[PDB]
Amino acid sequence: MNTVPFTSAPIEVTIGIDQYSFNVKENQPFHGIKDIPIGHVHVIHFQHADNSSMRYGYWFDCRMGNFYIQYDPKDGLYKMMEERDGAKFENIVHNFKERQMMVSYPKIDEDDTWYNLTEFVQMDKIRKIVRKDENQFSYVDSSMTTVQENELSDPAHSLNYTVINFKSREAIRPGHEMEDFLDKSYYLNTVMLQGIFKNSSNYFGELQFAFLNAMFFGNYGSSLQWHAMIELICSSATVPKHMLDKLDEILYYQIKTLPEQYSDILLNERVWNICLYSSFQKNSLHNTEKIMENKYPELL
Amino acid sequence: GAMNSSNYAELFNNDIKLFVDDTNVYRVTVHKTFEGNVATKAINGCIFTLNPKTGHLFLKIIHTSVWAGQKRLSQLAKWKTAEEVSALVRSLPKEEQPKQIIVTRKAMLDPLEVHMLDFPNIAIRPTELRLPFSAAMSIDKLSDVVMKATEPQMVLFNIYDDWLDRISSYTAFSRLTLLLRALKTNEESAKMILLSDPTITIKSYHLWPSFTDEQWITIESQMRDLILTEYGRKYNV
Repeated sequence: MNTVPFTSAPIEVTIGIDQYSFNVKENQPFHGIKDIPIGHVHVIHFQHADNSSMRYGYWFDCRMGNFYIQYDPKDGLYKMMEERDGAKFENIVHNFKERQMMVSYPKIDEDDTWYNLTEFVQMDKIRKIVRKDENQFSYVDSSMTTVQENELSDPAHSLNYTVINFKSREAIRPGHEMEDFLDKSYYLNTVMLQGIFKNSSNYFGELQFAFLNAMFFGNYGSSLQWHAMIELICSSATVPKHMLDKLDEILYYQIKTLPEQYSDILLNERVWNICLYSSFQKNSLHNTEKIMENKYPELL
Repeated sequence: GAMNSSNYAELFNNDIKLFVDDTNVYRVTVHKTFEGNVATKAINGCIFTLNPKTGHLFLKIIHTSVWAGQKRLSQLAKWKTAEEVSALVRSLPKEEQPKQIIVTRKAMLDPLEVHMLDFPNIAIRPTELRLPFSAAMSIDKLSDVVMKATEPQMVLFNIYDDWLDRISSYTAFSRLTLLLRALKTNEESAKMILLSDPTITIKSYHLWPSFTDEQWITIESQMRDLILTEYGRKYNV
């Protein structure tokens, strides 16, 4: 179990950690989150009471170092930082626990929700999408754009998602024009799986990261990346059976965790109807189909 | 973006562009079998690729052989049209290649776009106009050459004949679509109109009779009247 202390809470903010979140009052003595499971990635995130725009937060992994949160007044936001002085850090953590000013990562032992949400997510892949290699954790917010978005401006703040385009030379072998746009197996299996991702788990991890960024920051380009990666699979006639049964689980838990009021901006009607009812894979997403109908019948 | 009555006069500026019409690509007859089930027989069809500014037509004949052993033919028709339009674009010198291709039918966009990946700077556009180029097979010489073909073949025509010698593109195109709109709504009548007077002939290298300027006015008036008469009949107005 790892801890992420907070130097202070100067401003009123709703803090999130993974799928949990708490209201913290202006200069409430709050000094961090404890009992955080080692072994997956996590994300701590923030929404100021004054600016309900720009949610923002930090992806991280306690195995990679000791991290804490300190409010910066020049920049006006909560910043993640690494303490390199091991002893100095355990010293602060132990004191604040004794003073009991920290909240406990509140995991019901039955709940695999975060693990399901994050099964394939690895920090090392995240830092290739949020290039900022002087930190071991990765910053993201509502307004950050993706690389594909930037082609169609500032590249330090780019989400460097893998670029998928159904109408590109990459996806379409000359001479198999009609074949490959109706059946994307080539693009998925050779170009993307074997070529760029190497294995299905990196693919899934990016898929799942993109979904969480959309969910937690309403990052619109992330929502786009998430749908394209679902779309590519559903639009492939030939997919490894294990990937299909893993995708069905992945989407079940993404659909299950979504806040109910946000189904309208976060779910692309066309892709979903294509995946569940039109595509090759209409029949291979049985749990995802059941949860969608019984929870969001309208969108279909 | 889309092509409509706002941006109608872009058709006649000096930007090379082509219309593509796919309606006559896959043509069938429908007939009963001996067992009484329905079955279709295909006939020769054609891609209708037309430079509205100049009248150059690139009539790409589609031979029924193309379909041999193929399923989902109506879908394949769009992919072939796009395949053949691309090859036509490649066969043309760069300075003759179009800057825009306008498809008469929205279903043609993705196939054409996909087949034109190699030409990113050529824009593929839908249109909201209701153009009558499906009536291209009511033009006798055009339907003949389509019907008589034994193998895939391209035939080049000027669909304005020699009109540009005396009128502008805009007007040429308005005549062309007026005539085809009449051919579409009541073919028999429109053809009666055009051929009634046996002393006005069709030059061997032309498609329409050699009407004088005066006669073209009478014809256009009669084609107009035809078209309003058939609309009244269609809707009882």
